Amino acid sequence: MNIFEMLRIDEGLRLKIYKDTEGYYTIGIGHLLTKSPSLNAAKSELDKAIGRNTNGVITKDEAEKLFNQDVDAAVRGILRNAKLKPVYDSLDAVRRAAIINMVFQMGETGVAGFTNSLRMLQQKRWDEAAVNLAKSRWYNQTPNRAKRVITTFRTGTWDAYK
Ligand SMILES: [Cl-]
Ligand SMILES: [Cl-]
Repeated sequence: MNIFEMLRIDEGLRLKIYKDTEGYYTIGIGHLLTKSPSLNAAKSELDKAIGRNTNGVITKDEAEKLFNQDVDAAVRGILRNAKLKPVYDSLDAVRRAAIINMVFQMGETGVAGFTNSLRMLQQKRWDEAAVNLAKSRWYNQTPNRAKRVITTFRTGTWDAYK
């Protein structure tokens, strides 16, 4: 298992514009298009992102391409972030995947906002961090996915995904 297969399980794959759990226009593997309510604003962003007139539909290859950019940007954002970098640096490879997953879903700002949990992860207090991570809107809104990520942090194995 690796970051790519992990996120592909959590986000799924859709070739036509859809609405995410929050109601925002998305496509492919969890690629947010816009928070705007306009389907037209969404198609416009889509065509801008792909470099062609898509009419709201893309191919598997195009979806995978957006996905490769997004994971890359996720990793680079963590490494540039003064709050995240130290945490990331301190973790083992499995747990690094867990924080990349959070960033991909909620953005760097969001994760950087989990101050207490980040401090607990850095100190390697696994059980305590898992408990604090669960007291969040994130956990309440997408409990099945949050549980998987949390278990990954608690155990340091890919069990939740097997
Ligand atoms: Cl883009
Ligand atoms: Cl969920």
